[PDB]
Amino acid sequence: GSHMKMSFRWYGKKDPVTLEEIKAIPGMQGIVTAVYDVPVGQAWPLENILELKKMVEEAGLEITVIESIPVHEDIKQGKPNRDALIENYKTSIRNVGAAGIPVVCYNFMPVFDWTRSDLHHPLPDGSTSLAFLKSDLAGVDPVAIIENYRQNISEEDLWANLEYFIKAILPTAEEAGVKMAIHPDDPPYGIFGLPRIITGQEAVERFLNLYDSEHNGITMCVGSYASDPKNDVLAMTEYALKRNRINFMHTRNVTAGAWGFQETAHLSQAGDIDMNAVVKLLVDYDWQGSLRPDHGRRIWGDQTKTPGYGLYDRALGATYFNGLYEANMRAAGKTPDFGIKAKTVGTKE
Amino acid sequence: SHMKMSFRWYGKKDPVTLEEIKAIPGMQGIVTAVYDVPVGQAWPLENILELKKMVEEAGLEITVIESIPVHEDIKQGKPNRDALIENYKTSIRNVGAAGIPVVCYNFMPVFDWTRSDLHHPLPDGSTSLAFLKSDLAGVDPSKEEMKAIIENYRQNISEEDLWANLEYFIKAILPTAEEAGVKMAIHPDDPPYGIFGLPRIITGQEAVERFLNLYDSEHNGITMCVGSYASDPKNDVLAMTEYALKRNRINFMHTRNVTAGAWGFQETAHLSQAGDIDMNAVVKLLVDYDWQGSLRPDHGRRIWGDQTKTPGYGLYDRALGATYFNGLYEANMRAAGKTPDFGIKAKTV
Ligand SMILES: O=C(O)[C@@H](O)[C@@H](O)[C@H](O)[C@H](O)CO
Ligand SMILES: [Mn+2]
Ligand SMILES: [Mn+2]
Repeated sequence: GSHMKMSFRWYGKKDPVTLEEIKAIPGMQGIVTAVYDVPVGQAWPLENILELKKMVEEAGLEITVIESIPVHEDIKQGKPNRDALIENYKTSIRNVGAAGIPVVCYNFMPVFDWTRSDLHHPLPDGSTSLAFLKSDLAGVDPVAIIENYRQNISEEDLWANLEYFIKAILPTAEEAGVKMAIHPDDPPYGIFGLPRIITGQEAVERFLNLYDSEHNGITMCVGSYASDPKNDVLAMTEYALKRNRINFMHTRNVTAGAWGFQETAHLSQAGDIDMNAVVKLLVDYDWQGSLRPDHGRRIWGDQTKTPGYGLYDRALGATYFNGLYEANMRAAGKTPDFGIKAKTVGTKE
Repeated sequence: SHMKMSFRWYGKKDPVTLEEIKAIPGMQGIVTAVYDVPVGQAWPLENILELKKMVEEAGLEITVIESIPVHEDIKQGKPNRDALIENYKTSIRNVGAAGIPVVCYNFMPVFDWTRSDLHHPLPDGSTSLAFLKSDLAGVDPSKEEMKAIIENYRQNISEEDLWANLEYFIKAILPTAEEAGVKMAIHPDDPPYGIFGLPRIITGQEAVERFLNLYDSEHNGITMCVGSYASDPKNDVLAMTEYALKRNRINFMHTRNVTAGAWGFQETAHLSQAGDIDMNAVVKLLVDYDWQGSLRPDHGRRIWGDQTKTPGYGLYDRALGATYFNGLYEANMRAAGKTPDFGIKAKTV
């Protein structure tokens, strides 16, 4: 049965938005966060991880996803030395497994985690948001590694590098107790001369096939994949569900076609994704994991300076998904849960 | 078959801007009222346009006038009523001369609402309005004029008397409302039982039935505030909601979540498993019965440093409700065979 834990990303002590605040989003169960005091490829110690946990539980919550142990460019290049970095990932995994966290989320995106033309792009309703102006500055160098990718590393070269990678980490992930969740390349296509392999359905099916385990899975970022219209999320979500290989939902909305993409409000009809259908699937498949609103719009006074990661609209997403999940569960002859235990503190009957 | 997603606005003085109100996903209509005429007087169209001009420029549309206050001299049956009904006449007529289809209101002695506590702590760390019966036992409620108005209702105004004065007032203003467009929507009393020796008569199913019948006509209806009525456990809001949908008698939906008992009542997150109301059912009914009016997530908790000192009118949890309802509607619409719809026109500028 669907134990779908609603979640929020939180960057720790240094976040604009606080734990207490997140706590006040009704239905909110999980925290999604990362150890930030240790260089990429370098290995997370148990104590950085136990210090996040200690805090998160202190504010009546639990870390459901560790979002991103950063995958070092050397591994992404497949340079001779990677085994060194790779082992640090194993210690990271292990120690996550040692803090009682079920799911680590990563990406094998060379150089560019995301590409964003406009951080302040207007929208019909008056909000600004993130968009991908396919024309604007794009198709031009963003002023060593890049030319290595540009020149030698092919998609299949990157594929094999990735095969290498996860073939080395999994038996570890399996003994730690941690399911791996690859986050699609964002945008779901190669640009800037660099390769992006993790592009859609066939990519997932080769990916999933690299190591055949529930521990080896995807973070179904339905908004990322979908921002190239060539790929189709419902059947993509559906497929992974079918095979039992989603260990993390991101669930944000974005609008697109052959012109490029813009991020928008979460609500099904402010963009190309029918979000109802996405979750209705999570219902029918009794799916079990954490979904985050993930990215919002800047609305109201949101002084959150960092890009798409302010509290307000993200929280708006979340109760919208609460409403979606609430609904379909009953509609399914089921009873949805949000981890709520007390209604009151100090009356009841 | 479409419910318009609405939100209440206290006029020019509202610390919550229309831009912020416009910022909510799927938000459409505006719920507001005049503030510059003393009480039982006229409402010049000019005052209502001076507020409608401010609004449709900002993207929004008056879908209800939330409250022209019926004078006490009216409810009290005092002789001087006819003139103060003559000025409630104009109000009624002038409003329907500005496209606005619905006017909400109440017939409640002495106070529009009561609460023992304007900041009661909830389990998720936030604070919401509450009526704790016991904390308000040891209270004796112009000022002398109050000590006078209260004394009258206590001694010489029975329940039947208050029904009396409601009918006289109702068969007065109903023609005024039908010759204007305006559909009339009564707010149940809050709490939906008598307190401080004072009578209430808009309390439950039994009473809704008598009300409708006072004047059998579609522009003679109610505001279905599931929250007010569910503060009393003996009430069954699901059946109440259905009953009135059948008679075409719901002219506006408030949609607020409470928890309750013999102890009294506390307000909570709009989400169902936080309080005592199965919200999904209530919107489901709204979808089974092709309901055409507008719904307002009512009151919200005091979340996220929100510095609004007004009952439950802050922006955030009021807005978090909105989007929860956005989810529940849509989600249900698609299980029915219906296509939802919000304020959505152009996904992108
Ligand atoms: O039933 C109630 O008390 C609510 O509908 C409030 O909207 C009320 O009318 C006041 O405006 C809240 O202070
Ligand atoms: Mn994402
Ligand atoms: Mn109300």
